[PDB]
Amino acid sequence: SHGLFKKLGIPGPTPLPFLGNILSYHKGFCMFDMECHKKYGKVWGFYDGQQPVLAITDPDMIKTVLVKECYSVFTNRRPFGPVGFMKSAISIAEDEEWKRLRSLLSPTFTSGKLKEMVPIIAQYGDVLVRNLRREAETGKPVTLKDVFGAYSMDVITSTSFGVNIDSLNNPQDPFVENTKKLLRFDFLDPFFLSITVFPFLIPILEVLNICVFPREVTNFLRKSVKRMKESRLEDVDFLQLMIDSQNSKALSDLELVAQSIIFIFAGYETTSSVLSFIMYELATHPDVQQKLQEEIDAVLPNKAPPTYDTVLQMEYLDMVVNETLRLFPIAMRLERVCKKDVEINGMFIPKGVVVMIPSYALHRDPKYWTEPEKFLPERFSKKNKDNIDPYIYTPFGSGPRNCIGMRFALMNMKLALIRVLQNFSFKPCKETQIPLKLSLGGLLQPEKPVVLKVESR
Amino acid sequence: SHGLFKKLGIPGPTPLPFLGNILSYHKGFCMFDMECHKKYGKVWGFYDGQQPVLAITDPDMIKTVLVKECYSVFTNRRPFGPVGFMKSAISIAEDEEWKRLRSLLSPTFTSGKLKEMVPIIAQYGDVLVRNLRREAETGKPVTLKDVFGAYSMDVITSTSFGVNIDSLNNPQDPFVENTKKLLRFDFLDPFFLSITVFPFLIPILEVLNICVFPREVTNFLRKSVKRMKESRLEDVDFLQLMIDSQNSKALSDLELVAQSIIFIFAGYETTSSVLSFIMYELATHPDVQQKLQEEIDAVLPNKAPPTYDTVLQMEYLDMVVNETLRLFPIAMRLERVCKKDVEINGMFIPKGVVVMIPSYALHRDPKYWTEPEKFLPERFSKKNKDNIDPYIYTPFGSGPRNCIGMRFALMNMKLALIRVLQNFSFKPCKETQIPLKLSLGGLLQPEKPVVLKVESR
Ligand code: HEM
Ligand code: HEM
Repeated sequence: SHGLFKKLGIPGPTPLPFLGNILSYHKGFCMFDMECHKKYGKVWGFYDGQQPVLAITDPDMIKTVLVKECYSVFTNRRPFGPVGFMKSAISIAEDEEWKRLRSLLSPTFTSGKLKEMVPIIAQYGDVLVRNLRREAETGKPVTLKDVFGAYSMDVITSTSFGVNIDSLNNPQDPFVENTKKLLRFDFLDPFFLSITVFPFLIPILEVLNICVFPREVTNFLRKSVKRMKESRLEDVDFLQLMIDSQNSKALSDLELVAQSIIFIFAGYETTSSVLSFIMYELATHPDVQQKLQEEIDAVLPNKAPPTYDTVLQMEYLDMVVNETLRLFPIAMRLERVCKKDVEINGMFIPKGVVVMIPSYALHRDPKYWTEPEKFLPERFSKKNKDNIDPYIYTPFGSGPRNCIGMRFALMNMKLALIRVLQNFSFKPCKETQIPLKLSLGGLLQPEKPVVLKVESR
Repeated sequence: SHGLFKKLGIPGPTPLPFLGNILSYHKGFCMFDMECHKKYGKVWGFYDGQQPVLAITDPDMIKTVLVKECYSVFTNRRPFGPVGFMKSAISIAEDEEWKRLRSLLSPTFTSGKLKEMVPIIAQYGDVLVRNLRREAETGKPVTLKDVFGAYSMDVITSTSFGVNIDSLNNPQDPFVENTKKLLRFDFLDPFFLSITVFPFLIPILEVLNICVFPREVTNFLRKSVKRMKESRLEDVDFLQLMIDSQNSKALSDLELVAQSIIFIFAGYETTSSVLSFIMYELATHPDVQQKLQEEIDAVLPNKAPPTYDTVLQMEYLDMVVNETLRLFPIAMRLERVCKKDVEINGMFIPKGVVVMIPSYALHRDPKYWTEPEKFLPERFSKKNKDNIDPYIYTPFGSGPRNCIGMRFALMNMKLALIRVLQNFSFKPCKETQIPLKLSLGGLLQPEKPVVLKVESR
């Protein structure tokens, strides 16, 4: 397998027996992709164990992969380990099963449904603010991941199940204790590297019902969901939307639970992390934070509560969120498996190769962005935004298999930022890491938790 | 596991995850051991996958391992893969099972038994000579491994089973076709490297009856042996010695067959290879070849047939054989597993570590041998031989688990050399590789087969 890119005349780091190139992950995924881009140019290939991965950076080729040939050739992501029934989660499902699930779930994420969820989201912005004020009146530095983590979970439990908890102050509530375990996978941890080198072990793990999603958590949520369903049946959240959908091919009961679980997984740590990065940037660029506070006060005088429509009115807020996601595209990479031999944009790609789009590297490419390391919201101004290629800037992916939750996530984050910035200004501590450094693990996160001073307005 | 030698303050090449140091075998075992000895000194540690291996070179420590603490601590070699019933072969057996087998088999290899086998061995020296003469009368270069391979097999089939074949001229005889498959393992081949990196797969292979000894061969020999046994029962070879032994704890029928098979394995390619190296050295040092021919003619005038006692009379023959085995110790390394935490000669060795004695590296160590790359039989002269440390010079190992076949092998080789040198002189071709280069694989063998001109005396 390790002779593939050599045979195709594609450059890339020379692989080692068994390992491929995984030893080059010692400084994390993003540094690897940046260094490869710099060394090899527009396309390169490497090996995750024995799995060939072809990295592409030409926006035309990216469009072909993510959009034009999504259904025919590049439909699925790569398998990553033993998943049991979570096989049915839309992010893991393949081919026609995926296409069916995306159809069934698409109406659930429309703006019309989002707009109806906003009062629920807004409520926990109030909770977030009350909790923040408690920490602002006692001038103690605040750990963002903790406070935005609780916010993220509060929005999840209410908008997905109508479970209303102040999780920051109720950490040992059984529901919170279980859902909080649905964190992102670290694909550079020993287990996932071992599976990468020994992928032939995954069926053995599956037959023994060993799953990368914690069984006690999925068991808890399966029986919780069944309780909720039959209390509702009979006598605004994602559960009810899905319950209504299978009220017709329609969603299996097991499929329903898989989606409830994956939505938590998809939105919990992702939202929290992006909010922490945004607040870090605002704290370290006071002028941006002030300008944003000025916009919010203009659109919503007298600390008026945010609404769906007023959120969409805030252009500078949009610019700040988009520029943070340029710097910190937490997915790092996008991937699709090539399901058949194809030739796209003049290049032959063999069946079975994983095609990868290195979002982080492209987001920080000097050839596409002036001073790419700098936080500059004007990049996304109404004037400049037309000049941004949607296949270079891909924090939510692109095409039919992009982030189905993108509108919700953006609304969720913006509602939080508005409420928080109406009430507080955030400033650096001396224990604030400046400049922020990224972890060298398999997740895009700060090396040390972001800690900030919170001051009442 | 990879932090062990670091923790003990023992030097050695820094291992890679999963692989340990096996990528350093790319130029073979012997080059690796030479380079480590040079770089790290008297002791060093490395990792075969996750298995720690401690290399030692102090003759006092070597004596402790191979002799003093053989029974208590360093009894067994390391496991190497799926072996099925060949588990019972004496070279593979462990602990009390080994100790029992060595006891049962020891009387079989006494000089008294050897002396009785010599007329049988001698017969195939005559066959070897007749076959060589056929190739000498038609001045075609001879490939040593082919001619000494056939000799080695002829001696094996007759001295182990009383099966009398001219294998050179009967290659498609079913017995020869099967026994010829019992070649030495190449532990650097893809299968054995894979097992080294994935040793957790060996039990899976065992439960499926996948064995590194070819099943069709062992099946053939098992049923051949059973035929022979019951033709002999009722109505001088190793089989009869073993048959007599179980005529008493006594050797199982399955144990008996395991030994018959392992003796072929142990003696077939080993004898052939050493004979080829010796003839290479004689051909490239005509003065040595002549002196040896002079000794043989003195001891056995008029091409007198060699006998057990006249062979032992030939001191220069002994020197030539011993010096070739110094240059080419085909086992390369000796190994023992440490079965309990011990401290020997001031050094702590943890349970489970493989202790390795790098025979090849010590045989070519400039600090023990003047001009170690040169073929100099006088090293082993009656005068100089006292100065040779038996823990530095170890072509047949040392101690209670040394080569049980050593006397036989030496007699076998000497009888062949005598008969051959009485009749022929061996000279280089232009297709003779000079200087000889060694293979970079996992076996100590010439890079290209040794080919020589054979001239009738
Ligand atoms: C700031 C927060 C988030 C970011 C940055 C983000 C980013 C992404 C990215 C990059 C992908 C891969 C798209 C591709 O491969 O082209 C993805 C997929 C997905 N995301 Fe999000 N996401 C976020 C929040 C959410 C939320 C709140 C949900 C709620 C349901 C969600 C649900 C999903 C699902 C289900 C997929 C797989 C879609 C499919 O395979 O059909 N994500 N997300
Ligand atoms: C020139 C030819 C040969 C050489 C260089 C050679 C070398 C060796 C070496 C280095 C060992 C390991 C000793 C140790 O670990 O200390 C060994 C073991 C052994 N050899 Fe030989 N050998 C040769 C021929 C033979 C022959 C003809 C036989 C016939 C039976 C034989 C049978 C064995 C057996 C059974 C063992 C394992 C002993 C035990 O574990 O108790 N070898 N040999």
